[PDB]
Amino acid sequence: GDDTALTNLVALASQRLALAEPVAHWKWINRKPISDPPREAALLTDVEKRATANGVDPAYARTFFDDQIAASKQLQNALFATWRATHGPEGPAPDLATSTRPQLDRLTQSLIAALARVAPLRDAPDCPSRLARSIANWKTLTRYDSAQKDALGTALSHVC
Amino acid sequence: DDTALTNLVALASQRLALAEPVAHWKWINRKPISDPPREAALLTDVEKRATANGVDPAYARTFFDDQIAASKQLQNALFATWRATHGPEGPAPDLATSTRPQLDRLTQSLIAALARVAPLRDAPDCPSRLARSIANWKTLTRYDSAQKDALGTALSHVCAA
Repeated sequence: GDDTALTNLVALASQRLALAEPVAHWKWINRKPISDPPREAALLTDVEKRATANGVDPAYARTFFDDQIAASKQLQNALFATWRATHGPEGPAPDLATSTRPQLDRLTQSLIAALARVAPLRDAPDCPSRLARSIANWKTLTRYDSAQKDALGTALSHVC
Repeated sequence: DDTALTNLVALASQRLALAEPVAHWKWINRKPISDPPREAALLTDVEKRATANGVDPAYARTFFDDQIAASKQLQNALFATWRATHGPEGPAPDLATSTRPQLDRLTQSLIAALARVAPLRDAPDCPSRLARSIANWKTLTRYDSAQKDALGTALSHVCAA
């Protein structure tokens, strides 16, 4: 049963990671930096607020979202290197402010709630085994590019 | 485990969420929500991919009939909302280079996800397990009622009953 809680956490982490490409696309075109320290710190404060409210350990949640932030930057920088080595993506980027950013904000709430269901299981002996099974079951469905699959590991590296 | 259903719900919801940028693009460009030749092409492709993946072609086709119905339901609900006030602020994501590639990837993920759900299609407790996954997911993501209603449409022929 708790397998589904891990499964949902994996799915929502992948979903948030998929928005890294349109972020990177928008920054690539507009020449804005991948690093945005005041926006990251604002996300981590909001995470601590929502965590405490939903009865989640804030340290657990801050760390998990450290990894969400780190996985996102990892994928964005890999896309920049690919685009430097060849060419940027054809077509305009979705508007960061009105299209992409609202989808990222919705996922903060979703991930907090998903994490609250996983949090009781976090110390269980079979947590890592069941998580790795959920991760492999997801990857064989969606079959994303290797750079995205790579950052998914970072995103989920402190669940257990 | 019930992870097969859980993954199916998540991907169906992911595909349904792309109906907003489809609707937004069509609202600016005044293109009709219904696109018979594009739909029929999609369902033809779904039947051919299902065979490759060992899924019953009619089961996959019906499931994608429901994905289309759910998308159009949501898009019409967004149009009704935008008519009452105004459309969205901000430009629409490009349908051809931004939204449709995401939709196309989900075709293969959904077909593979459906293949894992197939052995449960006639299981006596399939409907309640599905309904449980849907409710679990809705309480996580908290989309508007139009989208949540359309997600029910999208998953309405997963179980035989």
